[PDB]
Amino acid sequence: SIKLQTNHGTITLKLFADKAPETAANFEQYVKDGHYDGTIFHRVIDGFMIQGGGFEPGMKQKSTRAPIKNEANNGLSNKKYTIAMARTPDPHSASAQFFINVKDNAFLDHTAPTAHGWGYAVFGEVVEGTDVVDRIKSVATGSRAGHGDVPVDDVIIEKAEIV
Amino acid sequence: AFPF
Repeated sequence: SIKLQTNHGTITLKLFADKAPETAANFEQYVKDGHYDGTIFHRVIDGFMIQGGGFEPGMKQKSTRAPIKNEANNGLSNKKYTIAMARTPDPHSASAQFFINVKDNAFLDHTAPTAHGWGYAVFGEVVEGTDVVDRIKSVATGSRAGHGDVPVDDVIIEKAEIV
Repeated sequence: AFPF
């Protein structure tokens, strides 16, 4: 139901509104408010995941709304192609940034309601365009500012829309 | 910066 038109192709996402209600609603809102238009996948790590939704070209961090509670304990594993919320070490700090697993990453799953075990909340999955994710994951990257794994050439989310 |  969500379409991410990027300069590498279009990624279509299906959200799990019931299994991760607060997270799905938070994401959909950002899309609706056009917050993701013009953002990049600033952290691309082959064999791990691709993260975006927080920076504009030149690593310019956008403002966000208040954090959301962590819904990682919903029984959903960080399987290949699932989308989940990136965050601060603080479990309940997720805001606008998300990542798409490019590999089964069980280690990211909730194990306990503890600082280190809270895990990362899966709230959807790439329904169409997994090939787009497969290509993005292997693009050239390098360090910039206090960021590593930044794509040499910007991977841009031109527009995100609810369909 | 997470997940690490």
